[PDB]
Amino acid sequence: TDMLTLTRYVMEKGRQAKGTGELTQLLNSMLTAIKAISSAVRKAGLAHLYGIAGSVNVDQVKKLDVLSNSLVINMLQSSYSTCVLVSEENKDAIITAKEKRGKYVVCFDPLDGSSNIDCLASIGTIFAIYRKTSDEPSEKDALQCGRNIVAAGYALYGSATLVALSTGQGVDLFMLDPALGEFVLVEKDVKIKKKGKIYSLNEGYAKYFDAATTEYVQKKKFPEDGSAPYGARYVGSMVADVHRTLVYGGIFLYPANQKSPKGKLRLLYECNPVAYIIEQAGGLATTGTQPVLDVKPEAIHQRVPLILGSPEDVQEYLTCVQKNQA
Amino acid sequence: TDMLTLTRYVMEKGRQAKGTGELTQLLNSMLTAIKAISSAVRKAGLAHLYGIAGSVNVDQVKKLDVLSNSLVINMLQSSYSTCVLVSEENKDAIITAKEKRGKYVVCFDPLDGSSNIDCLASIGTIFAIYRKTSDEPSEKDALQCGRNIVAAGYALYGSATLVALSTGQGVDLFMLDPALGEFVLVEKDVKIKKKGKIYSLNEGYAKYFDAATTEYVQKKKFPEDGSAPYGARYVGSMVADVHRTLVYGGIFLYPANQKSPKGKLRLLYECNPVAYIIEQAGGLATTGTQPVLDVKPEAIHQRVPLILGSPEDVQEYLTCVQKNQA
Amino acid sequence: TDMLTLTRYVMEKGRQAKGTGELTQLLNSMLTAIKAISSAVRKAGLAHLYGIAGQVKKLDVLSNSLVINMLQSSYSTCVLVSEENKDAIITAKEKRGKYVVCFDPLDGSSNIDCLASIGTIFAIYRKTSDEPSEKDALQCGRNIVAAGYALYGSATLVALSTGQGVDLFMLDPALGEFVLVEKDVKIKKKGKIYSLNEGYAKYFDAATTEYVQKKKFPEDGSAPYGARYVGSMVADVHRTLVYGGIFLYPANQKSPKGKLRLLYECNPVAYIIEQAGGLATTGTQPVLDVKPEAIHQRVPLILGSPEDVQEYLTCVQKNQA
Amino acid sequence: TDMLTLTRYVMEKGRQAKGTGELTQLLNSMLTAIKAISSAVRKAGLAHLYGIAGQVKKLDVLSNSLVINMLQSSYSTCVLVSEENKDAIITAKEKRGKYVVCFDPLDGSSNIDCLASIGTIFAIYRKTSDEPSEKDALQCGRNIVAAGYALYGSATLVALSTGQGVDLFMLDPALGEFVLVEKDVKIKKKGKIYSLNEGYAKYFDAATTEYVQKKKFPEDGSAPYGARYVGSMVADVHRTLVYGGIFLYPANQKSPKGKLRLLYECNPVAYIIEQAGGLATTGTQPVLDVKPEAIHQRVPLILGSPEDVQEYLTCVQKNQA
Ligand SMILES: Nc1ncnc2c1ncn2[C@@H]1O[C@H](COP(=O)(O)O)[C@@H](O)[C@H]1O
Ligand SMILES: Nc1ncnc2c1ncn2[C@@H]1O[C@H](COP(=O)(O)O)[C@@H](O)[C@H]1O
Ligand SMILES: Nc1ncnc2c1ncn2[C@@H]1O[C@H](COP(=O)(O)O)[C@@H](O)[C@H]1O
Ligand SMILES: Nc1ncnc2c1ncn2[C@@H]1O[C@H](COP(=O)(O)O)[C@@H](O)[C@H]1O
Repeated sequence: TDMLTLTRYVMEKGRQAKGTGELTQLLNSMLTAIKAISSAVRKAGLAHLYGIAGSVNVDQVKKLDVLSNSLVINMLQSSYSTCVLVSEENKDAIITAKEKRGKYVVCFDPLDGSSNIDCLASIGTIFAIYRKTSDEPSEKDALQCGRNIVAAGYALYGSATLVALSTGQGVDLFMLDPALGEFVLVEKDVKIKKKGKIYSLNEGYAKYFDAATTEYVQKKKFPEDGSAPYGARYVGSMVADVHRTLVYGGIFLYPANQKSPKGKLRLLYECNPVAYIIEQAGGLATTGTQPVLDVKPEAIHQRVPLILGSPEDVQEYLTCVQKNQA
Repeated sequence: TDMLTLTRYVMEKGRQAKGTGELTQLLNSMLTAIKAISSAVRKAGLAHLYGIAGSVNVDQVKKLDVLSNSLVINMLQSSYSTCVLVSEENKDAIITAKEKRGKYVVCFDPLDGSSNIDCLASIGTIFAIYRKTSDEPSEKDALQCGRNIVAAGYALYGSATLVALSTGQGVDLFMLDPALGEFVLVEKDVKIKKKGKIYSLNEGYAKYFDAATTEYVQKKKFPEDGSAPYGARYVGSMVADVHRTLVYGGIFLYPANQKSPKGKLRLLYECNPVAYIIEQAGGLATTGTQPVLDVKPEAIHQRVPLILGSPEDVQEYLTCVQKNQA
Repeated sequence: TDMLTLTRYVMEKGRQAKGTGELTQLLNSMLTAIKAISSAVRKAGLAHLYGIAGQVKKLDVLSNSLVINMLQSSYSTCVLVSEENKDAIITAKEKRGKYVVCFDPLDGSSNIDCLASIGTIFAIYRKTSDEPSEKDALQCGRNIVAAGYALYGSATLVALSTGQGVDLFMLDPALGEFVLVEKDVKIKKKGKIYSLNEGYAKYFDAATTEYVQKKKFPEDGSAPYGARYVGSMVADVHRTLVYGGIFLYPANQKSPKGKLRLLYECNPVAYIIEQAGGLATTGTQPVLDVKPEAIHQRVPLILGSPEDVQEYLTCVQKNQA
Repeated sequence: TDMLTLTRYVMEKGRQAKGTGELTQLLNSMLTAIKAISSAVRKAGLAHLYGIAGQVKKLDVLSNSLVINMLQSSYSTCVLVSEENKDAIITAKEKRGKYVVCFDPLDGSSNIDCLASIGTIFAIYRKTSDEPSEKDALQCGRNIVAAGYALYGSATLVALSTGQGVDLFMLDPALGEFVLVEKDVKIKKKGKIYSLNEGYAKYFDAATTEYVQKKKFPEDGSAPYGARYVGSMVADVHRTLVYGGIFLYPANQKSPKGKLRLLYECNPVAYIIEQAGGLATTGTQPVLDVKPEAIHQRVPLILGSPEDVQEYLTCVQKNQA
């Protein structure tokens, strides 16, 4: 719009929706936590850890995970908009104190890729928000199909910090201006290319691939249609790879394999949110046998296979799947 | 040391070397340009481009390349330490005005990976410094073998901003604390693992690989020794992939292939600097037929094949090479 | 209370007010302008001005353009008055909302060179009436819906009131958000600091002369008051709020109407100081009861702890004839 | 001149001086402390203090620890005197170098609450002699090798002299480097602003009373001087440098030795103002000629444009008997 900033944009979307402001507050809270995480990821205050004032305290990765988790939980609970939270970092669902209870359920991965931090890989934060439809709040309120998402997004802490957000009317991209302290709208209603020229998976699991994955990858490298082989990219940090898929097209895959027969990536707070973003941008996201968003979750840390991206590429993959299962 | 900051560390290394301060000034200048580039890469002032004060000006990639190039050139020339500069962004060598001429030659890539910027991939800045040994300065002073490097390094603008620097006594790592505006020493005398478990190349050129590359990659995925296959990673941004190789071990490759018979990566300002860092950290860097640092440059934008990393992995690759050439 | 950030706090107050979001958006817009201004004032990007890649007037103009743009693009405004513009700015019809904003985008900027604390001051009115015009900005201060100031001092602070007291927020530049640091601040009943430019002593009226005399030479055995005068209105007004005492820029022979501007300096700070339980007077009338005649009108200003202002007013009334 | 950044500028001056790098490292250490302090003063990380993840005394202590640590770890120092420490701090023998540094790490911090401009002040001496001790910090100001101040105002600025005039640098927080903004600054011969706390009028000596009278009521038909008093020494001293005039904290009946501290407030600013072509006096003696008796000794301070200080001194000499 003319709204420029994420704060004004979200407020205005909430006015158009005729919201009571409960979701707008939840979204403000999440975005504030994301700003705080960006600052920490970029290492503001590092000199103090290394003894600049005479005090040396040097698991850094574990600390940043705890801090990022603590930022998101405290910001969300203090919004007065939540009843249940599921975090990648916590074994059990976290039930909001009765005094601060609202309507919404949030599933999130506060710092995805933090294992990679030591090599300074792009990392990110992923979230999905549901309405508690349902008696007293419990983990069951977080076990809703991805079709029920009200809002979802991710933050990528890369060369710059970016947020992808959808509330159901397409995908909008915002970049953090650190001099201002605000996210700025840079692309409205982003759409993925119908077909790409990049494929993204860990080919070190080639020995463990099903026949479908083997066939598909072989055709990316050795096409049978006279075209140039696809380029390969795999950062190993899910948000970086998914975001590149969104902006450049192509396909990203973490399929089941012999060692991970149900996949690796987590349904509630990795795969559902990114599937929603990708579908909202005109792409496809599949387990290989059904849309990610149609999977009925059985457990809050359930794993699923994930294949997503440009619709023509995901279709070509699904073709290999059907053919090799027949 | 106790030096804590890069500024004090470099000064003190220059006092121990008994330098006149000319190289210390050159290094201060480069690091200042790197700080300025980090700020721009992270998008400080973006809101002003998008019309916050009423003024909208929205090729952004080309601009950031020009700015990064302009930062490095002006900072280096104004140091009074340089006579010749070679930049990735300029066709010809840039000869320093006589009034500002010093002793050193600098080869640099001011913003490597900038093509990827739109997907927020990690990007970096790479440099190598030589002494003009040699009549009037010309591009010939930049055509020295990598064995003649006096200092070299890279900046990685990733989840945080980091500098790897060597002046010939090993590799030291520094992280930018943005709240302070200084680089902080985080690891002194870093050494690469003797053997890793990650291989990093673009397997989309598989159709174009020589027999050696094909054999090596097949053995990473299908080992013949009872071990687990290697993991694959390839960001497609050279500094990100090289830095991960340094900190985690393994191998990174951009070999010659049918479409790029001399390689893709540039000898003077990509491959020489990273080969020097990697060798200073106890690794190996080869063209496949000789050490990168022994290649005698013929032209300032010459390409070379590059294979580098943990010594046992690079040896295993060189074995495939020798065997398949025999 | 739990809300922590100014964005959440303002939003929650709007929800409590049962607002449509129009004022909330306007406040969000102003606060974004203020963050942009703080960054420029602290000199972000200065190295680029000094040729790394090969003016007080410019910063005045930038700050003015920041505020005008953010406010117009809120869709919440119909009329703006700026210190920097001769005439009122009437918002394009497509972007029109119901609020009128009077502001000084960078107060104190003539003294930028000495790095003195400087600030941004604003007051918001609901338009009453009829096609928009200057007259819509000529409401008395009693009609203010919201007002506040940003001080760019050792840290950046905002003081804001929407009619329920004064709240103080500090910018955390690492987060890029204002954090609530004090709720419902109250000025001391009586302070121990007086603040005016005594370099105009030669031109003071008798009441002012008498009052300053009493501060330095008290007759009741109390310690004399300390003196402070930064010469930057927001810094002096803010110090008076937090420490107490009195701030004065009265009329003098050389400035017979006073110096400070009613619409976008005096009314806003008066509103804050009264919301905090202080007094704000021209020496004739409460500031907030002055009926404005012109958009750049000047008035005298005496404000602060109520007991100190009442003393001043006793001196004025006494010397009247 | 071409050097742009303070780090390059200081390094180049050390190369011109044919230094071994010891002083350069010390300056680098101090400037790093100052950047760390500016960031804390602007309240980076405040949201974490207010519970986002679930004190003026603390900032005094942090600033003090920043400076002590950076200076000790330079390997350039043998003795430090801080405003914050009773006793001199003797550097561990392993880290000892030849310089003695007297500093106020956060001057003005008692008034942090009102967000007043505040600063950091330092002076550096070469040790003369013999095992290190307090006595090594009791050199007169004439022996200063380098001195300066950081002002944390609307922007962060450093004023530095190493004996060749005064240079001014501004922090670009986007780059994290100080940028040269003025070389070899010279104070005006005569200014138009006087700066003191006239709340002590009741306790002034006759010379001070007479002088202030002349500023407000000149007898030669000139306009009276304007008054400014921030109450923060670095802000008032810096304004006097850039705009001219006079700054006074003389002895009075209540503070008979004066208030400001010789080693780490008065000597450093005197050194800067004299290097800029101004005067700095106790009213008895130039500050820089005072032979210090004790590390926390107090002295009167009058400084600024030379023509204005000489007028003050004429008033002092005149009223002596
Ligand atoms: N800021 C917003 N942006 C987009 N949709 C919104 C917003 N606020 C509310 N909505 C929609 O309105 C519904 C109810 O809002 P609420 O009353 O805030 O719970 C949400 O569940 C959304 O579907
Ligand atoms: N800051 C430094 N760190 C490491 N080595 C240095 C430094 N300064 C100088 N040297 C070494 O001393 C040589 C001459 O220094 P220069 O007189 O500064 O040209 C360099 O070419 C280096 O080999
Ligand atoms: N964010 C807010 N904080 C405090 N009061 C508000 C807020 N928003 C609205 N109000 C009150 O409700 C009125 C109507 O708001 P609006 O419907 O946005 O024009 C305003 O003029 C205020 O008096
Ligand atoms: N960075 C510098 N800037 C200006 N003068 C300096 C600098 N470094 C050293 N000097 C002068 O040379 C002397 C010796 O320096 P040093 O050898 O480092 O102790 C100092 O006491 C100064 O008078």
